Amino acid sequence: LESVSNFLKDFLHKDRDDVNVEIVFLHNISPNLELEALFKRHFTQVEFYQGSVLNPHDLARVKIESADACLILANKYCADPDAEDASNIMRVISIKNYHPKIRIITQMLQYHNKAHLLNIPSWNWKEGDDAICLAELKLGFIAQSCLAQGLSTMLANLFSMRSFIKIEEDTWQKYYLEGVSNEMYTEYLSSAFVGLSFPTVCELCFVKLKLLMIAIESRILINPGNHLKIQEGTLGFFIASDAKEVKRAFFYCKACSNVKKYDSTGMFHWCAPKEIEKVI
Amino acid sequence: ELVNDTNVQFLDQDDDDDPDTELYLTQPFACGTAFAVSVLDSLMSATYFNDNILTLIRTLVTGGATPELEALIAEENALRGGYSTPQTLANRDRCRVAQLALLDGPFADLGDGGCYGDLFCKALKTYNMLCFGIYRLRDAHLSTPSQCTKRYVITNPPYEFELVPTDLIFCLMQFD
Amino acid sequence: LTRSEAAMTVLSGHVVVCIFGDVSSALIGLRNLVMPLRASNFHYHELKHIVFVGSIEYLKREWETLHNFPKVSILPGTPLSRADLRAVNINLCDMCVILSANQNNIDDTSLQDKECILASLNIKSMQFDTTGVNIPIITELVNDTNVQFLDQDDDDDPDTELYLTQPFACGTAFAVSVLDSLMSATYFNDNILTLIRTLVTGGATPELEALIAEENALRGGYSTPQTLANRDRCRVAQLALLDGPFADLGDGGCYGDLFCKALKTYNMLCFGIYRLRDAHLSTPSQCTKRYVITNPPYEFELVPTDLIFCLMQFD
Ligand SMILES: [Ca+2]
Ligand SMILES: [Ca+2]
Ligand SMILES: [Ca+2]
Repeated sequence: LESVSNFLKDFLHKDRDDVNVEIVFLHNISPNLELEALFKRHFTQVEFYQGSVLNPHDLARVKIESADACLILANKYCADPDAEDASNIMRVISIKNYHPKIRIITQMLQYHNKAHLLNIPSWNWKEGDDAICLAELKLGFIAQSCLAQGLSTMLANLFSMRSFIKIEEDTWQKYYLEGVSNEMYTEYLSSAFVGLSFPTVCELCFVKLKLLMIAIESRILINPGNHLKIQEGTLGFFIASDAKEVKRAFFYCKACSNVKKYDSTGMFHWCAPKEIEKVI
Repeated sequence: ELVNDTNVQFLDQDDDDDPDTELYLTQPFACGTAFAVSVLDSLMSATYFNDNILTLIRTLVTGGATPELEALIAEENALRGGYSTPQTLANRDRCRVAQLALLDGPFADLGDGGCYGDLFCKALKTYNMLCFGIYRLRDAHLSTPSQCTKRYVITNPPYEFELVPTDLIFCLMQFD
Repeated sequence: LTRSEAAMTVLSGHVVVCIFGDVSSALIGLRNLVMPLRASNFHYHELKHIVFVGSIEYLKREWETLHNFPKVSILPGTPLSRADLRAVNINLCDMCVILSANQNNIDDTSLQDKECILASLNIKSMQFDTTGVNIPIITELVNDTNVQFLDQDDDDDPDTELYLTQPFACGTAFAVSVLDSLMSATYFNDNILTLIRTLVTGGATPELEALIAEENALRGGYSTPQTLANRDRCRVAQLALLDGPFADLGDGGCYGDLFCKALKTYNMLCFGIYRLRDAHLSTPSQCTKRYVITNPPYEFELVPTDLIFCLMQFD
């Protein structure tokens, strides 16, 4: 109940789409008590099958060869995080051993274990396989909040699917819920924007068609400088109330040196390894 | 960091508590003083429907680590330092997230009841700032003064939105 | 050794023994791995160097069982870290052996073999200035069903007996359960256990059992003509059929003729071949994996790429 409820209420959200998906859970332990009530509430697009994802007959029972993706959820409160991650990598290799082409999304408790996931020969993030590392993202949201307090709650609100709740009173919740109503979305930039510089198209999309644009695919660039200009076929990252509002980012024409200071890549600062007695 | 998100009710005493309330509605979460791993549960669904989201969030949050760093750390398990070069230095030229006080010289001219859209447009053209929200004092809309210094988060305000002089601006700013 | 010392210590043709283990874990019994590799059957230049990679806290409380053997080394580390395996030149070894002491401390059929499977995948997936998939590995499995996760270019079904599976047929997986049938085999014929022990242990005889029973350590002695006479016994070997004396017949020729000439000229008594998994197929393939043919019939056909299992005399 504690692992799937927050997931279901966002996957099956009222504002999501006209077409449904998912419907398949499998787990070795039966859904006792309240969990089954939660399945009843969603019975028209949720089904549970008792089984273990290590057994290829159970993978056949839930028709893995036909699934769009497989989602692996972690025991966030386990006594041995590396045991959980090794277990979930065992689940990943079971699934990939059964079927090369299924897309996999998995929760990882500790960062270093993500390396193991890359050893599997049929895994490729270029095709949308990826791992959500909870320690990495938790401590990162906190770290960015040390630079700008409140940023963790901003980022956390950009994923969860939320409507615009209207509030008639003047309390802080009114303005807050207005801000909560949007999500991070993405769309390909209309050819009308090609050949000219990123700040100008941010200004255009914000002013004229009310979209806030954060980043572009020059692999993945947040807020790139005025020297950089839009190539054809580029993908933009937008903050917006609903996905349908972002499509006018496409449907548009004229509508109206001797010392080591850094890591080997230059991405992070670095220094020689200190004994702990030097820093205590 | 909270292990159990219901315990959020004990962090503040000048607020209203009810255990049926979702965490995101509560005052210490809206202010960004509480965080719980459960708010990442919906990142599963968000990542299924759009694989680009996890990419953006990782580059925005990790400091910008790319697959080359993942490979280097996977091989060596420690961050290996290196001598600087023009390409090494080129990798520094990316944006960092920042908070700006609206009382500062370049923007106090407009943090007087003025317009968030105008602030966005001038900061974008003159400094490439791309400010994406404000951090607003919890009582600043009230007519009475207050001693409360607590602030809460407004993401992507509309163009016409009104700027009180005490506000803080979330923004992305270039290297120098 | 530390990783820098190992990296400058040029190792090749060696044996790397990756051990998952812990201060409190059950003792593996590593003397029995080292002794067959230290039979007087080999010349001192012929002995393969042995490197243990693992917890020194585990290895310390076993060292006194094997400290009387030459060409043995320890790297304190983990089989899961690329840096350690690069330091011990994993791409140049003759064998990588993967073992776990932690077989009994948790029972869930998944949790029994996690580390060994991850280690084998970690080695396979490496790159060297070749990829690591060509490295010879043998993995001990606690639960034989987990064999299905060791290879990905094969067909899996849990109802399959272990001996039918590809990594077992290739000799890259081993499980204690394959010794269950040694009970029955020994009941019906007491000579089998005798032969297998002399073939497998390095040839230990009851005098060694008595000496070890009394002293619990292998006591060294000064050499004599009789001491040296005990060296003149056969050792098991693999021969590449591309070698000068036999490439004349490894061209589509006859296994029986190969047997007969190698037996008369060298007393070789070759008892099987190790055949590339795709060598019967018409198309070329990049797969270097081999599987075992025991006692082929006289008329059996010899492809030039084959390896010969044989027994060869001392010199
Ligand atoms: Ca939202
Ligand atoms: Ca309270
Ligand atoms: Ca397999």
